[PDB]
Amino acid sequence: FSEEQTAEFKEAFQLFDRTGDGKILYSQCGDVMRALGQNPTNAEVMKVLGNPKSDEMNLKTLKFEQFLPMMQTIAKNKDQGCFEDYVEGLRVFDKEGNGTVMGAEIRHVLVTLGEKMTEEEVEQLVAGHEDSNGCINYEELVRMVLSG
Amino acid sequence: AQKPLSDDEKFLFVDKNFVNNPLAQADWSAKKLVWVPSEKHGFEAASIKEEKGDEVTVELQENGKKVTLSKDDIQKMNPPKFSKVEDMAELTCLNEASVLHNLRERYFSGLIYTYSGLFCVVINPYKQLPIYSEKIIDMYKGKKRHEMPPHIYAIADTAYRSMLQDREDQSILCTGESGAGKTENTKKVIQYLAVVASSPSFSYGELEKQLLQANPILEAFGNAKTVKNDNSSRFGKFIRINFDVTGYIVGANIETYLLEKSRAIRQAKDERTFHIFYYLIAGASEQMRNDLLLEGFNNYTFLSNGHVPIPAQQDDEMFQETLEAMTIMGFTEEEQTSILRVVSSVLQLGNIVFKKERNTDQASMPDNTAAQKVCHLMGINVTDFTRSILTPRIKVGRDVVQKAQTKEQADFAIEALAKAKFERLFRWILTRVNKALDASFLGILDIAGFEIFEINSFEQLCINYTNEKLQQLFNHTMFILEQEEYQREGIEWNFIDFGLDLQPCIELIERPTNPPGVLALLDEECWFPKATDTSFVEKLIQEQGNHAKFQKSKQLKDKTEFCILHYAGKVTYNASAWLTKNMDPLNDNVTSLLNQSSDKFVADLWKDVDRIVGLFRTVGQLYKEQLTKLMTTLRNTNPNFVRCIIPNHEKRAGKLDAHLVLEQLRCNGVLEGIRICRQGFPNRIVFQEFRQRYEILAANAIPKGFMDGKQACILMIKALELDPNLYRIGQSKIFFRTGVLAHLEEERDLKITDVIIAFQAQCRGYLARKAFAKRQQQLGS
Ligand SMILES: Nc1ncnc2c1ncn2[C@@H]1O[C@H](COP(=O)(O)OP(=O)(O)O)[C@@H](O)[C@H]1O
Ligand code: BEF
Ligand SMILES: [Mg+2]
Repeated sequence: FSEEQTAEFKEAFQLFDRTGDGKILYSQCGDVMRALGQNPTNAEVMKVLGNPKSDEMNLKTLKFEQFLPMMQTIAKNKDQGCFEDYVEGLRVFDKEGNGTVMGAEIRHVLVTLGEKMTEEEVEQLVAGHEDSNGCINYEELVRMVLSG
Repeated sequence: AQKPLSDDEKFLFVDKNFVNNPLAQADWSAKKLVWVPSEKHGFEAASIKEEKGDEVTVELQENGKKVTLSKDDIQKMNPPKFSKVEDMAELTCLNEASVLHNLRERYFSGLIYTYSGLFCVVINPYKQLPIYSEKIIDMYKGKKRHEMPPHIYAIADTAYRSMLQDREDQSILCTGESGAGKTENTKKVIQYLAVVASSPSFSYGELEKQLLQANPILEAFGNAKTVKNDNSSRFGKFIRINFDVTGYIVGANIETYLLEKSRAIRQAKDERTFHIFYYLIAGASEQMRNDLLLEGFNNYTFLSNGHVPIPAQQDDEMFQETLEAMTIMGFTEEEQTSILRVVSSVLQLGNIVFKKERNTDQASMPDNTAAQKVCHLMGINVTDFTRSILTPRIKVGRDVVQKAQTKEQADFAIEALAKAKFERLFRWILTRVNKALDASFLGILDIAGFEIFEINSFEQLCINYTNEKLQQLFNHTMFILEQEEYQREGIEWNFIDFGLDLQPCIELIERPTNPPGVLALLDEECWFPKATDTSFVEKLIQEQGNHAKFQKSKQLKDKTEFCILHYAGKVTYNASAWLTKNMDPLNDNVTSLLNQSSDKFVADLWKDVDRIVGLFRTVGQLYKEQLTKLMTTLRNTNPNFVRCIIPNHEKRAGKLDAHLVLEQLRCNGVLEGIRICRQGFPNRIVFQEFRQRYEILAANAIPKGFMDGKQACILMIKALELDPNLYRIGQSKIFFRTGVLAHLEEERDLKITDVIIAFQAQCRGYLARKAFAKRQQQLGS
């Protein structure tokens, strides 16, 4: 990471802490990384965390300086999903090829398959894409999160 | 080889993590171990020592007793590999005994909710099992059918997602006779949906908060203790929850049926009236009590059996509870008290007894104390009401014949006044409530169960009548109907008669035109002057005397009665005073005196009194005219049966009646139900959709061209080398065997998880960076 951007990196990091030990809670790391424009999976982060436990996660620390190595390492990986395949799977839920799925079909899926996002995550995520009949065009939803 | 489960999970799941004991498996050699009769057990294992042809010699492996029987009295035993199986459709050997066993086990082991084909068995525990809580509610949310054990919360979710999926309103109907659980199961279904579709202790929505206080009210004055239910649902109930395009609750409605108020006047032996009566008499305050004229418990002649105590229930606190429920809703402080006074007033009308004048034969009001105290509760005029109920200032229209009735008819009129001034109220509340709890909608039918006593009044007739109706519905939608779709589509099927139809026993009490039915006859025969309870009965035989489901009373002790050959049994009803209520006779003199009473509440109660009797429709048809509405929408929704089964008549838990439980299973068409489930293809799917979903599992199958949904789907199925015996092909739809679809579903889900995980992570990133951007803004502000 560059010095100019790395400096801003620190800012964004320390902006993530109530009191001021300048320590990013063990759990409070994911969002910090993402905020820096990173989309690390809910696995990688854990992998780099030695795989702490939920209990210790809420009572663990992490200095910006300590965070740095993790940031880059994570920043450097191999693959990243995209429209081509992302939606591809989203299409499979197409009622009858409506080129648009529903608000439940989507919500249910995104919260029963793999890294399940909480009721919230799903609700507030698509919250506004479902129309009158309550349909959310995927070939546009994914884009809102990706390109967004 | 799996996880460990606490004493509590030992009520949902089973204990499989055990030794691969070769004991139970060794004995496998004596496969000659079968089932056989019993007087105390009903069934029992025993091994064939000598097959003497049509008769085989056997010895029960219990008392080493050598009880031999015919080669047709035994019964195929299922491998010990099935002991206490989740879905009885899995049992390799299906018997009247096999299933009895399974139920025997799981029941006595803490598990009641079992699975039988498409429907589900649910023996009554009669105990307080810790299997209902905010936790269990969670554990099942989103959890598929097999991804968890059989539970009421299970059916609720299965039904709910089914609706949201195939866009097709649904219905969960709990069968079974009076005392088996019907209610509780319904409550669980509602409790679950209240949180599993909202938008122990938990913070629900606002309507869900009330939608929760709906039944704790209708149970008050509507539910009451009988000799087969400490708290029996004394009427029919149909809750309909309305979901939006996002599967969220927004409205709920209840359609109340047959409020058996007929017990409000004189409740049977070892029974009570509508709970609320006692909750007030004891829950009221010295002040409030003095504000509505309510005395002691053995003081009112309206409370037969004096005062009856209900176990583990304190009407004292019960009152407070029910009071709290009203409030949650919208029943203002006054709005409640107004209803209360009515109750005490109704109880009072019970003390109003007449002294049939020897001189003129006209009733007399010696001590008016009674009446005086009731009027002040009605808001009507003393003198006025007194004379009206006494000396009816009748109006035959074509004249103004003022008459007077004996003390009797004087009593019979004040009785059918109080008794209907209450029902005038029951429906008041129900529509007061239904106003607050109000594309999709889920239906919960809490009808009443097949009761049969020593005196089978009219009420008890339409009650059991409804039961038979729902029973027929089951058989129909199960064996009947389904088979039809097999024929229609053409699939290589064949009909199989499950011997289950009660149409007859219905017409015997249904069809008006053509041979008339027990009710049809009573109907008009009652409009007649020289018409009597008696006369009626004879008419009945005068035409139906040749019906199997019909039978001539054995004992005519002194009066007249008759018994019917129901699906649930036979019941000797006593036609006495039948036509006497089928018309709903009543002193309209006081009626309109009320219509213009000062008690607005009571004024609003009888405000619309243009149907009263002073001389339209018969109760009978008025009912079958609404109980026809029911079955019209049901057949228009998707049934989901919760076959609640009573365990024993001792009202004692831990006890499980053999045969009783066994017969209920038979008279509920269980075994046959499982037969169709495993016999036919209880699953179907139109081409388009099938190929639309399960293609990612068969990419290299269908060419690039747009071809016949039939041949395209065929190519798919062929690719996964589906066994030509799990599924059956049709015109435009596939008939897969059970779970043969679940496999496809799971495989497909698997083939996308990653992508779902990948995108899930992307969505998280968006979420994370988005929320954090908003908080950053607050600080700066
Ligand atoms: N799952 C259950 N858990 C606890 N008690 C139950 C259960 N099912 C039934 N009961 C008990 O048996 C009584 C009768 O049950 P209920 O639901 O009122 O029967 P039904 O409506 O079929 O006539 C209940 O009041 C309760 O004591
Ligand atoms: F007595 Be139950 F409500 F059928
Ligand atoms: Mg009930």
